[PDB]
Amino acid sequence: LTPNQVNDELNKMQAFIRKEAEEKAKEIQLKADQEYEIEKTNIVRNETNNID
Amino acid sequence: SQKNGIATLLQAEKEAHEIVSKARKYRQDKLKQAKTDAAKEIDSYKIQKDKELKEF
Amino acid sequence: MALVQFYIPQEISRDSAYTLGQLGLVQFRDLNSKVRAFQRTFVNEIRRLDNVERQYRYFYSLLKKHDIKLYEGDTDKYLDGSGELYVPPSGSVIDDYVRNASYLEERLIQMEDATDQIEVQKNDLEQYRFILQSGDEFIAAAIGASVNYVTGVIARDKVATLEQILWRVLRGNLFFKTVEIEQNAFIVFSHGDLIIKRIRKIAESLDANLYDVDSSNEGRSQQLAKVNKNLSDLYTVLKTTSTTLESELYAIAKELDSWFQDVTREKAIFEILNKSNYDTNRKILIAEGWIPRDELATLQARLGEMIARLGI
Amino acid sequence: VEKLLKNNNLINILQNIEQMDTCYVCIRLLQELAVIPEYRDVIWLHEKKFMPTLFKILQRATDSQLATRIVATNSNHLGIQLQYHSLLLIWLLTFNPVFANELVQKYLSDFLDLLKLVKITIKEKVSRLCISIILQCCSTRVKQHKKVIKQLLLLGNALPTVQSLSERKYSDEELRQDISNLKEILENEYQELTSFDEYVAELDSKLLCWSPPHVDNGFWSDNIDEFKKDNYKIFRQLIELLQAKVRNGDVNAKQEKIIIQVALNDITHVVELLPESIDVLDKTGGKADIMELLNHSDSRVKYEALKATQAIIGYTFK
Repeated sequence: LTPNQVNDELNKMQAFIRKEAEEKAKEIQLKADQEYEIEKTNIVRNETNNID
Repeated sequence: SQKNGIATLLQAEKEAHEIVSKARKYRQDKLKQAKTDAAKEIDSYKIQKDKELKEF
Repeated sequence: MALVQFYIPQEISRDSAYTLGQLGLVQFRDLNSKVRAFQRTFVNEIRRLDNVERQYRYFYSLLKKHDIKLYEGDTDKYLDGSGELYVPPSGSVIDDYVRNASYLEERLIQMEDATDQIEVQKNDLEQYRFILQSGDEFIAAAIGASVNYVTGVIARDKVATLEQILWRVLRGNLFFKTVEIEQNAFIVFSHGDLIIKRIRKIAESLDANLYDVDSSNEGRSQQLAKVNKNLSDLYTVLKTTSTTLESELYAIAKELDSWFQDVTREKAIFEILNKSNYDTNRKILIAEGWIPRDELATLQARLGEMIARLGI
Repeated sequence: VEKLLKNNNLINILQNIEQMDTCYVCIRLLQELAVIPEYRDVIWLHEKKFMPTLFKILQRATDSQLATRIVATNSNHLGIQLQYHSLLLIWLLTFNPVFANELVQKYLSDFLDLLKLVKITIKEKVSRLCISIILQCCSTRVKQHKKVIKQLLLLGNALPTVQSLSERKYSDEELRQDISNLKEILENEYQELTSFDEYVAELDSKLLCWSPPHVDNGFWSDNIDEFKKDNYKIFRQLIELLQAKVRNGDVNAKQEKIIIQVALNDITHVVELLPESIDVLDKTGGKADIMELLNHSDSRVKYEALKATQAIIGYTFK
């Protein structure tokens, strides 16, 4: 409504915006750690069988 | 402070996009590393094999 | 409290705000179609809008068939008695409401087609029951294929007269014509076994059901015993269908109405959000505010002249 | 980590749902640990201690409304985080191929709950996680991945629920990806089984269930031709089985109910395609069975039965 009240609404909104973006970015990089390991495991297994 | 706040929110959604993209670039790179560090991982196991031939 | 959503252009922003103001609405912040993720354009919402129009269609399909009249009632608020009860204070769960209505439309279409298939078969066999009965009894040759009979129903004894003249001119007096008044008219022409097709052409052209045997249940001797057992299966099979029709009418008439009012509010939610590109360049403003829970009722009743609401 | 899981005081602190503050932190402490690879193996060992509680947190979310701002597991900012953290902990053990096969097989009942969350939430934190975990378990790399899909799909009715969820989609790319990928995988695996193997396999085990490709109009048209070698011996096997179960052990008895509804559907499709199958129903005595199901209790029994009789009738007299 008035300048104190619109700013109180602003503070809440960017808090949610920022938080959500942090979680979303976290899940993409958390899957990134994992996908690096599974893929590395497969590639390494195939070659070790050729070497063996 | 109404139109000073709108400006802050349009920016925040842009930032939200960018934060997500930074992670999206990182994910693609981590996949390229998987192949390279797996290629380095095989020329260390080929010498581990050669070791036990020379031992023999 | 409940998050509330408003949409307008920026021309009546001020006149809208003031009026928002007077209903105890708080922390009114004007926004844009981008900042909140839900209120951001997606192709996903264009489909969602279609899923709601498929629900709307379904309601009409169902209402016709049950023989229960068109429903208008048009609520989206909790101030109204039926608006409160038939439209939930919690927001939409789109996947669910579609899933309830989809199944029933499907089950309903299958039932209806089957009911129609039963109804014609029953009405024809009960009819040709009597006909075959007469024509066989009239015997010791028409339980075989030794003599030829042409049983048939006709709805004009007048057109039957016309057929007797035709038959006689080109096919001689090989007809013996007998007639009984029925509930139709039972006609019978009786003929040789090598002129069979010749009489049929004539019969076909003036429209009669003159077939050599009018039922296909035949396979017990005499024909009439099989026809009677099939007609005992037919009669109960329509009944059972009716019982099924009833069960579904009791469960879903009230529900139908409650979905109809829900859907009105969902068509509104996609427009608010901006459901597609047309909507974007027509309503550039989307605003935010908080309405206390009791108050939430009088707010959606209010519909301005451009403003529609969704509450959660 | 391994020691702490086994110890009582800490595990109890996760078990408490009477104090939100302890339980919230605890699930995150463990989850931060699961992120690091080595720890997953140790954590998995202690799995049947915290894991039902993580499902219980989602279950309470499902069963309660999403319009409460009082601190809970709902719409509230806390709630959105609380489901998220439990879901990340699961998602972490499911990335190991072995662990994923085991998870579906032990937690089966709870595993289906994931479909319920994807739906009821408007929140993309929850939805993305739920779909991803299911994807992880259906993947090629998971051992006996054919079984896990087969059981989810057939029993738990995964495929209809997934299809419906596909319509609802929200932000973050990986989410749209995971749904599309799931839809495709479920559809492909079921279908690739032969139509003749499928029917015969149910017929022997005396366990009959519906699935969408099973009831498909194409499946039936190819299969009519196959049954013949005795005047439609497979079809006849089906009629005999259906005949037995009505009389013996009743009908509208839980086990017996499943087989029936499936059988009455399965015969409807055959009956309609070719009318030489009409004779086998009249011969065996199975025609008489269909008539008694019409008045037998439940919507499905009478429904399925009415559809079965009406088809036989149509070919008797057109």
